[PDB]
Amino acid sequence: KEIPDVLVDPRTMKRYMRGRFLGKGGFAKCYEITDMDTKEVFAGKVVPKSMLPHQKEKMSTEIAIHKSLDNPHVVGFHGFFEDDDFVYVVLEICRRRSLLELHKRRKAVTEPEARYFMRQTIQGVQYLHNNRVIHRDLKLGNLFLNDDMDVKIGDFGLATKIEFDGERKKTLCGTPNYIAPEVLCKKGHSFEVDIWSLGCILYTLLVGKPPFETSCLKETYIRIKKNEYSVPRHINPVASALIRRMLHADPTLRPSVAELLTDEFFTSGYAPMRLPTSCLTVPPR
Ligand SMILES: Nc1ncnc2c1ncn2[C@@H]1O[C@H](COP(=O)(O)OP(=O)(O)O)[C@@H](O)[C@H]1O
Repeated sequence: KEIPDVLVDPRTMKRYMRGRFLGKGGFAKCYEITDMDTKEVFAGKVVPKSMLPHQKEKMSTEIAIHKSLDNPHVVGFHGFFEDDDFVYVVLEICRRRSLLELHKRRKAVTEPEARYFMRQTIQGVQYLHNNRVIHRDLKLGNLFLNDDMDVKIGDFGLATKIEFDGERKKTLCGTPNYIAPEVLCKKGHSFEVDIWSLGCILYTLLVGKPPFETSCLKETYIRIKKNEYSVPRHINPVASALIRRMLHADPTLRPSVAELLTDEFFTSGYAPMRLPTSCLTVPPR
């Protein structure tokens, strides 16, 4: 099979010129796409129908969740369509890869950087929770970056919208390093699983590795359910205090999203409003 050079849909009847390769992942291949008449640039997720009513239901709910979203810290959803072979998701273009690639090249980042990255990310998470959306898959590889180094939360493939007040979800899903203990135990979970994952993100940024990172997958899960981790003594007491709270065994003792923004960690030290593109490879001066 070969993905068409011009992407056309029955609905909008727009044409997208398939350009440069951006990356691949969970049964999807992303390309830089340009509307041939207005010259607007987007990211086009192209997924084969051979990869797909069981898997097709999990994608159609992702689209429905992502479509209803509009926020400066969330990857913009600009439309979806399918021909006879491929499903085309049209997204906001994020040319600065993800926070995972920054992490691999940089290792532990500086304190002001984590303030910037976490703040923008939490502002996105707050928006999601205000609209009753639980992401459930928050990690460095899902926090995308644009040319201005703005964080863009993406991939809502494991996301869920809640309707009634005290709904508790039961699906066991996520990424090993970031999955909340209540999700592994399958007892039931809600909004505070995103706070846990955020705590894993903050730890990883300041320390240089995930808190429950192990060579064995089975061990990692045991560490999480037993709440077995340690923040190194070299980390600022304020940041470690916040990390300990976000990674609490009891979901009800974790800070709310609103409580995160007004934390001492975000109000004490230097918090830059902008980060240069040099942060992708070297520490900022
Ligand atoms: N909105 C986007 N803008 C630019 N590139 C993207 C975007 N979303 C995904 N990509 C590219 O696709 C790769 C994997 O992304 P991911 O979202 O994990 O794939 P999937 O859509 O299968 O979940 C990344 O390396 C990234 O370069």
